Amino acid sequence: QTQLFDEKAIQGMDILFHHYWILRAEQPEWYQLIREREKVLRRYLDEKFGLRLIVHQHFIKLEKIPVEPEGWMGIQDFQEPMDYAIFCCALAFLEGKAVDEQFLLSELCQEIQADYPGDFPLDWTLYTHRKSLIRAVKVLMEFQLIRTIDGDIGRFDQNEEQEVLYEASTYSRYFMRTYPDDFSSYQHWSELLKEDWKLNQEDERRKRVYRKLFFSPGLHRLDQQDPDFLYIRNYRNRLAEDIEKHSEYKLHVYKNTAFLSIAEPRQYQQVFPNSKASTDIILQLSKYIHGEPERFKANENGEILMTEGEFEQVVDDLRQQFGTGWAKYFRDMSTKGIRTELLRAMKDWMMAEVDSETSLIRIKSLTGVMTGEYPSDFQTGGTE
Amino acid sequence: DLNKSAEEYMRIWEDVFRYFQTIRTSTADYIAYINSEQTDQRMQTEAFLV
Amino acid sequence: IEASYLTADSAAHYRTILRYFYHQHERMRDFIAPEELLEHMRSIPAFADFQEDQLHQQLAQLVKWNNLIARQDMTNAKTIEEYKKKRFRYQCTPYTVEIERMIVQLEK
Repeated sequence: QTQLFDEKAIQGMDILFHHYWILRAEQPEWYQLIREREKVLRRYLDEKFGLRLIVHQHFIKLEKIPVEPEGWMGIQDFQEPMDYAIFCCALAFLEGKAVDEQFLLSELCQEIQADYPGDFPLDWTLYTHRKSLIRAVKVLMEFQLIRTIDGDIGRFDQNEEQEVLYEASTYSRYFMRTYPDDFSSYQHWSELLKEDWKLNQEDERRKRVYRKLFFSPGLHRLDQQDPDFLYIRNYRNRLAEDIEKHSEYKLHVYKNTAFLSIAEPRQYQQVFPNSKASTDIILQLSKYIHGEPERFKANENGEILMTEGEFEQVVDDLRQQFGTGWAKYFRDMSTKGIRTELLRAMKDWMMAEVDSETSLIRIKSLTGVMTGEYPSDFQTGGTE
Repeated sequence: DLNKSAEEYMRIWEDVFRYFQTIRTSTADYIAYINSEQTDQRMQTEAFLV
Repeated sequence: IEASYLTADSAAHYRTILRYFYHQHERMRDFIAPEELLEHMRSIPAFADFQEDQLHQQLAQLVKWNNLIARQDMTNAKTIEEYKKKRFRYQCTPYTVEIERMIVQLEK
């Protein structure tokens, strides 16, 4: 009697990926499902990805360490570095509280203010600082690191005198993974990656390719001799067969990009396209680029190079043609604002890059996978 | 089948329901003990051992 | 000092309160806080309208007489004010248990 990767194991793998961790107290069905196949999941993840699956009494967690960090990966509810700083300081504070210990919001604010490591002090009389603290506490509460004894933190936005009674939950201990050395000896985050891959010298390339495929929306060819892409090219067929066998995804490969598509996305997943209006303009831009191959001839690496002025001209052309159907949010905003918003959206999906030095825009081949248009009857309606 | 005196029946009923009311009081008190918020606050100490 | 609780200016309230303490002790649920005693006071028709402040005055008076063992409630809370309050929990002394046992025996 031996275990096999089956519907339950596939479901467990998806649940592991699309959440940070699964809590027994809140996700008993998912926790039970994951645990039953936990042997097979551990085997497969170790052999192919190299991720460490942590199975514990209270939670199950997959330490998703990326190959090359990307903007969309981080905690999205946060919008400024200060939010991350306050989040980390709050964690440091919770290390000082015993399980189920109760502390008031004022104590947490005071400790965060004291520890906050910047040259510029953290001050609660401001609006922005209080808003940052509220976002940090909301993300904390999202992971059930701290429970709320009745009160209201949202009022903290407009009433610094607000008070709340919080409770440190057990999960605070396990939130952050362990680090190789005395972690303080390191000087920059890049040094962490050089460690996490020092443990995976064995078949580093296969784990690299699998992590890039499963994590990132796409995998872009670095140059003509990118080793990851060469690996994918050499083993396209067996990679596709294995991925189809072990998960819902199906592999695609092009001259300048490779990615996994999903046919029936469940509720909890994030996918492109989606409801947000900025995607509509992304699809329209993709179609517009398809329509002038000679003007936007892609270079050998699959990138299309445009300067901010040229991009703004393209966006103006789009506002002229399809703007009638855009969401009212964009219809009312100047060209440069639309350019900024669209470029942020396309950055999240690794569709394009903003060149650090020349401010040149690189539209990656992944954008050309999908194109969108209004129904012809509306477009003729737009003519009326 | 009711082929005996009435006093025997009264004594039998008396014993039965005296004991049943005893048990009813016992279960009321015991369930109060189990639910006790005394227990709920007593978790946070050695008194929980008591 | 116990004669005071038996015959002071609030002997009825004192007797009721220590009787509830004795009740809870006999069932091994003795380390009581003011709230359940207030509930018991409100249960009786005569003191049905009881208030927390008079209860606190009488209970402080009693702890002065060593009828109770006072602990500070710093372990848990349910509201912000409850956290800020330096509340207490009370346990009846062996002498109180014994005297109330004698009174109950006379009652029996």
